[PDB]
Amino acid sequence: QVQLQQSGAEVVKPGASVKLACTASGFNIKDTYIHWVKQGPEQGLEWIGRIDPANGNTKYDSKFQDKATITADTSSNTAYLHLSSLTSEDTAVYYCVRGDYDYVYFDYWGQGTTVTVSDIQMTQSPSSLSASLGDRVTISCRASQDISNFLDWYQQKPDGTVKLLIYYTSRLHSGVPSRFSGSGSGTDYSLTISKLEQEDIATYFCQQGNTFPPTFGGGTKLEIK
Repeated sequence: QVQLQQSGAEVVKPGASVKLACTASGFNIKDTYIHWVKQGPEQGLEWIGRIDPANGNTKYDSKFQDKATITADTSSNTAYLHLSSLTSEDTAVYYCVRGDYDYVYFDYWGQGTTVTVSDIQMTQSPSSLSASLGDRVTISCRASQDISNFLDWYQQKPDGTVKLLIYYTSRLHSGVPSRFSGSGSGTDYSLTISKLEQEDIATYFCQQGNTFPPTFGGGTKLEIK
């Protein structure tokens, strides 16, 4: 089955560089697009860039064009993120992710590599909430411009696991229970969990996949009390 096994954490000094790795298994990275996503305390989830491993063609968010270099090796089925002249600002978790339709959606995520150094705006509401077992909760997001239903939802568990929940506003990813549903159009979208279970404790993120570069909302942390 699909795996994205990411390299171990890096602890480095300011001004150093690092090269993170992710070894895929159960599929060939030549058959998809491999992306890298930064999760830092300061800016949340930010798409860094991607590579088409079949031809090595890369694209980047301009914010990272001097910081990040993405490469891939089809033989070893491994993708890489090189980060140059590191600073405190680069301290983050770096996710390697796949998406066979580029950034329309990110259907599988690695576990994230910690690095410790010693444009459509998406907004989500609420930023956090506490609910009870069996409750119904609705989380919303607003895009700064019309994204024509190209809106995805991700669930990040406390252990760092990130999964695709819903894509294209309302389509459930494989294995996602019926309790999750999505709605909206234009700029305004929502995710509803109809009967909350204890396993739903997570941070929920939206993403638009319509407009280069893909951008994420700030997250909604759901707790159960």
